[PDB]
Amino acid sequence: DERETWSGKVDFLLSVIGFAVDLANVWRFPYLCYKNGGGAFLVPYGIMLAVGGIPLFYMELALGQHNRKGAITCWGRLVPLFKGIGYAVVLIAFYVGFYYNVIIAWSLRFFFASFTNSLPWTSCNNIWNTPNCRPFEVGHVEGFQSAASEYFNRYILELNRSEGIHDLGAIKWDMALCLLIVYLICYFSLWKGISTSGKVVWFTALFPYAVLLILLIRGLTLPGSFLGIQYYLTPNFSAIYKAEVWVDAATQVFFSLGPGFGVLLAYASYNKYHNNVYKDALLTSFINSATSFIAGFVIFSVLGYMAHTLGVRIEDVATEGPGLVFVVYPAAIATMPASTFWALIFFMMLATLGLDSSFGGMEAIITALSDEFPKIKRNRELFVAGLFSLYFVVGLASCTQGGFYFFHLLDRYAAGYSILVAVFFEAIAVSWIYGTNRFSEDIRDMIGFPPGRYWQVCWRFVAPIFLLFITVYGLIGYEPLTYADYVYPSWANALGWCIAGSSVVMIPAVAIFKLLSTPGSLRQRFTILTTPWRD
Amino acid sequence: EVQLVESGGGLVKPGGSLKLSCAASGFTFSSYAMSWVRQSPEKRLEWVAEISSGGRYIYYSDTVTGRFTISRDNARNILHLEMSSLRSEDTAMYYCARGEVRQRGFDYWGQGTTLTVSSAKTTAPSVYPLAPVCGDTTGSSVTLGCLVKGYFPEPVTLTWNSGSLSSGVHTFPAVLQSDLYTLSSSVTVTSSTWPSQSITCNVAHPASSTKVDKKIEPR
Amino acid sequence: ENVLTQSPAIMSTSPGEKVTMTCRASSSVGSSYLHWYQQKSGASPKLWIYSTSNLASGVPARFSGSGSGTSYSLTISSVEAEDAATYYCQQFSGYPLTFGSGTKLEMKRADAAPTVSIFPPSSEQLTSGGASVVCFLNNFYPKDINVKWKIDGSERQNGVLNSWTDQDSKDSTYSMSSTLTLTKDEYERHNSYTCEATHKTSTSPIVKSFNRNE
Ligand SMILES: CC(C)CCC[C@@H](C)[C@H]1CC[C@H]2[C@@H]3CC=C4C[C@@H](OC(=O)CCC(=O)O)CC[C@]4(C)[C@H]3CC[C@]12C
Ligand SMILES: CC(C)CCC[C@@H](C)[C@H]1CC[C@H]2[C@@H]3CC=C4C[C@@H](O)CC[C@]4(C)[C@H]3CC[C@]12C
Ligand SMILES: OC[C@H]1O[C@H](O[C@H]2[C@H](O)[C@@H](O)[C@H](O)O[C@@H]2CO)[C@H](O)[C@@H](O)[C@@H]1O
Ligand SMILES: OC[C@H]1O[C@H](O[C@H]2[C@H](O)[C@@H](O)[C@H](O)O[C@@H]2CO)[C@H](O)[C@@H](O)[C@@H]1O
Ligand SMILES: OC[C@H]1O[C@H](O[C@H]2[C@H](O)[C@@H](O)[C@H](O)O[C@@H]2CO)[C@H](O)[C@@H](O)[C@@H]1O
Ligand SMILES: OC[C@H]1O[C@H](O[C@H]2[C@H](O)[C@@H](O)[C@H](O)O[C@@H]2CO)[C@H](O)[C@@H](O)[C@@H]1O
Ligand SMILES: OC[C@H]1O[C@H](O[C@H]2[C@H](O)[C@@H](O)[C@H](O)O[C@@H]2CO)[C@H](O)[C@@H](O)[C@@H]1O
Ligand SMILES: *[C@@H]1O[C@H](CO)[C@@H](O)[C@H](O)[C@H]1NC(C)=O
Ligand SMILES: NCCc1ccc(Cl)c(Cl)c1
Ligand SMILES: [Cl-]
Ligand code: NA
Ligand code: NA
Repeated sequence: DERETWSGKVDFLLSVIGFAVDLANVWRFPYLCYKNGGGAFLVPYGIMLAVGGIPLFYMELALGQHNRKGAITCWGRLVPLFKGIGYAVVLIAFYVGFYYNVIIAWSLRFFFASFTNSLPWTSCNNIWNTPNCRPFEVGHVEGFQSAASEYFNRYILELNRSEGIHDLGAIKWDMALCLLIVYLICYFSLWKGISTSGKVVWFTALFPYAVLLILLIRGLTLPGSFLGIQYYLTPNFSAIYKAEVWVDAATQVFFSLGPGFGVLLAYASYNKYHNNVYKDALLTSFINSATSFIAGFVIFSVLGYMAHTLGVRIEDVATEGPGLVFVVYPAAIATMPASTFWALIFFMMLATLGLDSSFGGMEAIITALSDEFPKIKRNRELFVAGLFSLYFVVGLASCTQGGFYFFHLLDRYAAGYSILVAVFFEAIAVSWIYGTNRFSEDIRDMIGFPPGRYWQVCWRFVAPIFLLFITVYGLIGYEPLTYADYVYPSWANALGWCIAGSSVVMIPAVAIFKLLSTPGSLRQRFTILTTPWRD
Repeated sequence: EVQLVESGGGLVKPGGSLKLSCAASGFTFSSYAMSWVRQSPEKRLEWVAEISSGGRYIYYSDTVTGRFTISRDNARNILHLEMSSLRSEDTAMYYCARGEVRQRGFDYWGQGTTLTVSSAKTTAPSVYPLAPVCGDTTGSSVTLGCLVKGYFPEPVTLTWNSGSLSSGVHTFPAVLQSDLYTLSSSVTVTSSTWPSQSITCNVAHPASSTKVDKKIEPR
Repeated sequence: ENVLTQSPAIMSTSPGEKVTMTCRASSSVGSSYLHWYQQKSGASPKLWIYSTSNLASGVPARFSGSGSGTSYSLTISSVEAEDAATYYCQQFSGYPLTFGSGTKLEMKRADAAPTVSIFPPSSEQLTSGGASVVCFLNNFYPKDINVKWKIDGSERQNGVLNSWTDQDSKDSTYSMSSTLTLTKDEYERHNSYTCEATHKTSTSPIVKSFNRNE
């Protein structure tokens, strides 16, 4: 009955804001708008965000605060038949932690390499360079990289020394040190729990916005900056016709708000019962999407600068993922005056963008396991020590020469499209089995008023329909995993499916398990599993 | 039978203008449409323009449109491309091809002529000998070298002993770094041959009118 | 513009194996208007396949092609060393005419350790004020190779020009030329320079070191 709460109201907000706002905001959303025809993409993004994204974001924060327990125990007390959901959601966050923290490590590694006036990714005359090295951005592919590309590929990653995922090669110990530093930072933040964790996010969540503002001014102060904003927000509305633009908006809206990781469930579990979640859900949702929209200008203002002064096609300078932040953007930074300054804050922003996001992922596992196993709660300092040790040791695979191939595998299979089916079951379990009326009755007792029928319609009908169908059309367009000119072996693709499925299969797994464990008639055993804690 | 030879081309400064010619023989020239295809230093093929058999139908790429003018002379069997306001991205090797039947593609291409557009200016290459470290290595084979450094523009002609021995010779392609080309070469031969015989590095850079033949002394 | 993307970009193949390269267009292309070109290194392109199917004159029957719309492919039944080249698909359906990205076909052989040779700066260069150390790595497979430059126990990255060769028409191995450039001053301040071969053929780097003592 006695459970610790955030030492302040802002601790929870910045913790959720920090977790919600990640590299994905800078990476994809700006790029998505470019490919999808600008502000016209806001429509499918906004539509899917409104019906699908927010209501589910609202649902977890509501469920977390009301049931006052971790992700696993929360679904156990809600729908004991579906308690497998709590396991599926948590071990997904367990997988992500493996491949995600390396991004923060790359941020630090570039940050460490960022002390000099002469940036190593500027010209082609170094040793790691090849005769095919070009100044900025030819193509590509194929065969001719850039100074920023070859520096990242042939030195930092040294992926050129690996022939695929089957050969990891030697372990880079400068990355191992960086990865260690990353897990160390994650460790002392979650060391004492949300006590320290609450006031740590005051930096990691807020800091990126400081650098965002600086790079926004510096970005729009450059020649051809307005030209990049054109490729960004230019409103071609014919893009709404395509089927993939809706699944991207959906998958982006879901991955951006981060429901289904059990993080919102954990974070909200430390909230006070009568605290207003609906207000926090709305505010947090906006700040995240707003940060993306803002970041869109920051990227393309610089991208436009390259397509004017640097003499390159905007086609080749527009990219998502680590390629943008670790290659293209630094390439543009290297040319402009006081380059060493922009590089430092940029990479530091990348690290502070991933850290507070990783915090939620870790806390989702810790809080979920702590409520399930009291032996962990008292020993928590020792528990999180071993967990991160597992992450680091296994994460050493990410620090190998072929480490990126390992990264791209989890970036693909580890968590995606499972969150959809995982969140799909969350909505159905709440709206149907547990019921909407009983859930709205809970929110009434908490914030003082029941959710508008608009929210109830999304939970019961819209979300599951806009999930189940979009999650299906993603399976139709499925490509066997390939990176660049490299094509992953058939066995590698299978290993990823096990990872993606190991969670989702927990739904029927614990369902059938607890179903045959309970003494009684089949229909009675069903009723036993559909009843909440005191009900 | 059919033969196509591209002429002209060379170093031009940005904004400058130049025209290239293509000599045609072995077929009736007025009966075939011709086109200009260029290949960048990154080795990607890009179609430039196409002229009809009578020259009454012209097509250009959006890149070179209005800057380049493709002409035709059916009397002397010559194909022309007249450029203007050239830019650094116009640098490539231009090919003359036909081009008559759209369903069968281009069935004949020429040797090609190279066009280089840069603000840089011609400079003669400096050839240096590569002599192995004193004493030390004794083996069945030995490797010499010739370093051609700081020249522009391409190409250069490097041969060993006037092209006597082409076996065991690796001539590395030049690499442009800050408006300067650097080209080296390696030659491996038996220790009984050298230095019991004369081994020289022949380098030719017609652009600067530079002809340099130099032997490799163990000194 | 109608873009043609070819994959794979680079392809290694053992003689006798079959290979297939794909060409996909952004806009639909008539099967009659798409063609393939083979270009040998340092030579002019040649018409290979026209109308997506029919082979040009001189092309062996080992070559074939198919596909329609936005999808096309070239296939070699039994690959030979003479078939190593870069292949370009193209569409004449509409202007402007556009070549594909191209597929580079390289032969694959048994792994060979590089033969490394280091050379000191020429005396005629040292009089010019510059000094450049050259290092050769010859006849090895595969092509990817890495080189440190050490003027001392320490490593020097800056001011280095690497040059890879093309595939040898005989032994199918490769060669690299690494040049470390220094001033006649900076070079004479230190004595022992070290080169290296870091390759798949060995766990240990192949080292070649010379001193100014001799
Ligand atoms: C920042 C930019 C780039 C994107 C922002 C998108 C928003 C303008 C859209 C997406 C989600 C929308 C919201 C989704 C849910 C509701 C339904 C509706 O809520 C109610 O029924 C009343 C609330 C209650 O008291 O229960 C009022 C509009 C609102 C807040 C929408 C207002 C407009 C929103 C915020
Ligand atoms: C877009 C860029 C250029 C400007 C962003 C400015 C930053 C500082 C803004 C944007 C969103 C804002 C936050 C959103 C709302 C809250 C909740 C409040 O209880 C504490 C302050 C806090 C956390 C705000 C602090 C200031 C804030 C972080
Ligand atoms: O390798 C040793 C450390 O420095 C590396 O390279 C840095 C360093 O300053 C120096 O080698 C040279 O100046 O290049 C860069 C930036 O200046 C890398 O940072 C890491 O290997 C090590 O931190
Ligand atoms: O590190 C010394 C300062 O210059 C560095 O870059 C130079 C420097 O001479 C040295 O580190 C090494 O040689 O790399 C380059 C070229 O010499 C960096 O700018 C910073 O570390 C310092 O400002
Ligand atoms: O790949 C980068 C190079 O160093 C790495 O780490 C080791 C390596 O054993 C070697 O460089 C040197 O002896 O120690 C460093 C760490 O101090 C890689 O392991 C090496 O393969 C590379 O040479
Ligand atoms: O099957 C892959 C092989 O290499 C991997 O990486 C290891 C391995 O021990 C070996 O290649 C090399 O000596 O060390 C690297 C890591 O440093 C696998 O782990 C090995 O099982 C295989 O030999
Ligand atoms: O296609 C579903 C599989 O990949 C997805 O990841 C990406 C990827 O770009 C592509 O497969 C498709 O467009 O879906 C998203 C982007 O929309 C899923 O995330 C994976 O879980 C699936 O294995
Ligand atoms: C780096 O050097 C350049 C060229 O001298 C100069 O313009 C720039 O201000 C310097 N940057 C820093 C951070 O010192
Ligand atoms: N991209 C925000 C969602 C997210 C980010 C990081 C992690 Cl580690 C997790 Cl579990 C979830
Ligand atoms: Cl977003
Ligand atoms: Na996000
Ligand atoms: Na974050």
